[PDB]
Amino acid sequence: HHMAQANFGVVGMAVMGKNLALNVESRGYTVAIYNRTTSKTEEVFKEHQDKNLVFTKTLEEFVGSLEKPRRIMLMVQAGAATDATIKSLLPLLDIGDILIDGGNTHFPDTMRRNAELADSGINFIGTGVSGGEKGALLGPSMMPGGQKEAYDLVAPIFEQIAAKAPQDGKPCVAYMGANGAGHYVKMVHNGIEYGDMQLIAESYDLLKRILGLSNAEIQAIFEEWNEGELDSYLIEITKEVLKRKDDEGEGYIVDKILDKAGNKGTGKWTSESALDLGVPLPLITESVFARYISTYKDERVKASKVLSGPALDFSGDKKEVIEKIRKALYFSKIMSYAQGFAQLRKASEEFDWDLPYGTIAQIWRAGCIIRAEFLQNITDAFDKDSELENLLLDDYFVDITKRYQEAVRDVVSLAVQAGTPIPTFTSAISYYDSYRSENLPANLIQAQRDYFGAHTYERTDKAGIFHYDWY
Amino acid sequence: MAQANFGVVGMAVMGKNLALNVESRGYTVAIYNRTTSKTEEVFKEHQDKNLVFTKTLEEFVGSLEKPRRIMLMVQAGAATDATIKSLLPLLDIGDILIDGGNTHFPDTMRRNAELADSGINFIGTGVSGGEKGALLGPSMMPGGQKEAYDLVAPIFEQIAAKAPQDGKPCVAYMGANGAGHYVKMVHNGIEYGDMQLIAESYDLLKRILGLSNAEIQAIFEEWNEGELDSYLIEITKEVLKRKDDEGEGYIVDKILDKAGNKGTGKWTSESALDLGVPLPLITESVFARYISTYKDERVKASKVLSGPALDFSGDKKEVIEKIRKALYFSKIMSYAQGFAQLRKASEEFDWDLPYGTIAQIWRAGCIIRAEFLQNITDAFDKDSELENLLLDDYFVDITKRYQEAVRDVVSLAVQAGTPIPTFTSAISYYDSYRSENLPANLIQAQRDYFGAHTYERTDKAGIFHYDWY
Ligand SMILES: Nc1ncnc2c1ncn2[C@@H]1O[C@@H](COP(=O)(O)OP(=O)(O)O)[C@@H](O)[C@H]1OP(=O)(O)O
Ligand SMILES: Nc1ncnc2c1ncn2[C@@H]1O[C@@H](COP(=O)(O)OP(=O)(O)O)[C@@H](O)[C@H]1OP(=O)(O)O
Ligand SMILES: O=C(NO)[C@H](O)[C@H](O)COP(=O)(O)O
Ligand SMILES: [Cl-]
Ligand SMILES: [Cl-]
Repeated sequence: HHMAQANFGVVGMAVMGKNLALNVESRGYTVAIYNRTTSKTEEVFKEHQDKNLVFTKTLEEFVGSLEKPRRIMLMVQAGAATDATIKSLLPLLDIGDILIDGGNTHFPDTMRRNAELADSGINFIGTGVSGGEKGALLGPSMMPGGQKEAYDLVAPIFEQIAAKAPQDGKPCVAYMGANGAGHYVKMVHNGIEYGDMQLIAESYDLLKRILGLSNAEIQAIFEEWNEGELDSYLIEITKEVLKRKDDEGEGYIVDKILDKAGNKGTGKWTSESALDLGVPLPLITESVFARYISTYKDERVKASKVLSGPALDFSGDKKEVIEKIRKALYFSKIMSYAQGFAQLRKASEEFDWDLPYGTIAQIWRAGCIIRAEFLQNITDAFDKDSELENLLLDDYFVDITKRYQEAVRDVVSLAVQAGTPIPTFTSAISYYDSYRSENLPANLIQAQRDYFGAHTYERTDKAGIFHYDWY
Repeated sequence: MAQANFGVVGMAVMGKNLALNVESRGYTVAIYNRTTSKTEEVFKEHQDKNLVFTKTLEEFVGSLEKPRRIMLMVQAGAATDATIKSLLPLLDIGDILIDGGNTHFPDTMRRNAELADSGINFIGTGVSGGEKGALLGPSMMPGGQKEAYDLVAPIFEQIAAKAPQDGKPCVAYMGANGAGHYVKMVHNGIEYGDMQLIAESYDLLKRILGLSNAEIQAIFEEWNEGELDSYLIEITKEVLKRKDDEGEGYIVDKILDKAGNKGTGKWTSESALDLGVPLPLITESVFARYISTYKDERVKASKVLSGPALDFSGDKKEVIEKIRKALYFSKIMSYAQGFAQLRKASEEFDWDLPYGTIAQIWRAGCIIRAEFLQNITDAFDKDSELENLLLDDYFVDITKRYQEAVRDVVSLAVQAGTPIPTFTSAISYYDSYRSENLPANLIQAQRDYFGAHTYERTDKAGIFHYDWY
């Protein structure tokens, strides 16, 4: 009927896949659409009659409608549903065809699928897609990994549909590396997001609890902060939510939202990889635990009634302290990214990916929630030295930490004395102080392990493995 | 050769000592190790003991009286898997196989399911107390079929540490399948946490107060006489006495600050992430080990990154006491988190874990033996459904009285530039746990704004989405 007339195909007609299909079509392509439940495909086709969408009813029809080598983007429920969909497509495909997974997929699944399909001559591109539903329609940030030669055939469409960085128009997409490299980078993006949200939450909490600032006052502070080096979309969202009235009562909606952070699911993934890899990732991990502890609302309400803490009234200079919190925020953000890019470095070694670090920062500049102006300084760092082990060692970040650390320390002293919980700010300064310590007290830990366990140790003065007679 | 009442596989530090423990209780004990020369050493070094030297697995199995009791003390993972695989076909119905290693609990759960109808009794057990614990009396944490447990309970009780308080064996039934190995993992998590807190205390005493090893040795010694009375504090004051065996000065000073790990602390944090359990202190202590392995980077970074170069000008005695208070307070935070994890794991895997009993069997033969373990048991006696140790009267009191000193230690350390990831994590956890309201409301607003994720409200039931545009 429409045999081999479609340039590209999308499976999954929920909002994400639907929007991606419309995005690709709008760039001047005929797009085959498919969904397990046909009514949803029918609904998309009917409402977008003037677009070059090919309505297909079966997988056989879907596959038949596509030019070879076929380019097929899966936008289906992660896990079992993606494997079931892959399994359904496989008999119908030809050698050289290209499957693309745009779901929020756990990278080992992508690595497994990629290896299995390669045995059948089928290319597999696991792609991180950021920006949510609006990003899918208008321009996502994208992180593809898979066979390079297959990806080069997909790249022009991705570069067309991708978000364009507002500073230079560069598309927010690039090849990440083989197999699961793309979904790995997307995972780290999502960990980083968790960290950035907790850091802002701590800033808001300090302003509210210690300085006694109103929602309107706090809105104005974030606005002003966003005009400087902190310039980021999450801070923009923050000052936007602080404006809003409760839709079901007096005051502000933000004050009526129950303090139980959402979901579980996929947010732990970055932390779990860091643990597997021997990578220090304390900031993002504190952010995950901060969400978990918020879900323990009932216990916290009970605990608030029995446990004691300070009842301090702040008497210092508000303006001075606001600026100090601004410094602590940016410093702590720098700690989290340094840790996150160090994790990417280790993962790259472990999986042999040659991850393009500076480019990663470039493609995060638009079409994702963590977009922020300082991503440029991360790119400059890796432009200067692509083998940079850690961002903290780059001149630009060295200067910031030198000048900003004093403020962080003060902020930590103030918040801790006042009793306001700051797990990520405290973790930030602890990482800074650990990373720059030539000697850490892990010599004592090693002595203890050798004492009870005979685990042996290394010495400071000569090569070799040693065991002490403690008895 | 069916002379032997009990068999041990794995003749390294733990298995050798366990074998000798069992033999001392008036048994003849079969010994096996994959490298035969190791078995030969302990056989030769202990000819007065009733040990049976065996060189092959068929001989090992043959030397045991039926129903056979075989305990494995082998390297976790593939080593243990291959040993059990080689061993199973040699075994008879009614035989008992015990995995005493630090096996990742899911492996044990799988093993238990696979062996459920083989006629071979399987027990996965945690063993604590280190090399001397294995010899003189370990804490044991067995899981599996209750019927299987009952078969080994008598001999487990004989070899187990006995609590000094009441003489009770430091072994009890943990629960089905992998429960015992799960409890041991959490035990090690807590252990990592306390070891990092101790290292931070030592770092503060040495770097801020400028104290010598003898001075710090004496401090920990005095601390161990009070409520800080524990195995880890005891062995710290022992370690700090020792002189270098290959040169001048203290051995502790000649040990490279690169902490090793064999997976259990990592596995604890992984499980906490999986279960939705906030476990910041133990997890921070794992990352603290990780960052110590980045020695070359830290050496480079120390020459480039700047920080405070301040000189403590205050009263040393007062600050030492504040560190003591803070160390005890933070030790409590570590256990409270470990037990919160155990509660969530018990519910997830339907283990009905005996929290109070767990604290009891940790009273001896145990790396994490602490003075407040009885108060942990008292807390669970009072409320079997106790959600968190911090809600118990005994712990309410300590935190009330000690929280001020913690804030002072954190502030002093942070201004000085001395890294305290677990001390800061401890006060953060305390301040978060007691906050009726956290700033997660702002996070929920951001998520609804960007991704329509929805929220709950403070003032009414149901789920809501705001029209942000
Ligand atoms: N088991 C399965 N096999 C094949 N496709 C499946 C599937 N489970 C879910 N999907 C597809 O994947 C879904 C989208 O993934 P999702 O679960 O992330 O969506 P949403 O975010 O809207 O809940 C739907 O497109 C679904 O097809 P239907 O519209 O027919 O439900
Ligand atoms: N890959 C493997 N397969 C079978 N057994 C193994 C093994 N790796 C280790 N083991 C056994 O399990 C080990 C348990 O000790 P260990 O490895 O934790 O400490 P140590 O380094 O002191 O031997 C040893 O008993 C070992 O037997 P060998 O003496 O022959 O090494
Ligand atoms: O379980 C033990 N002792 O309690 C073992 O010594 C274990 O190896 C200690 O943990 P680690 O080696 O990961 O530090
Ligand atoms: Cl590939
Ligand atoms: Cl995003």
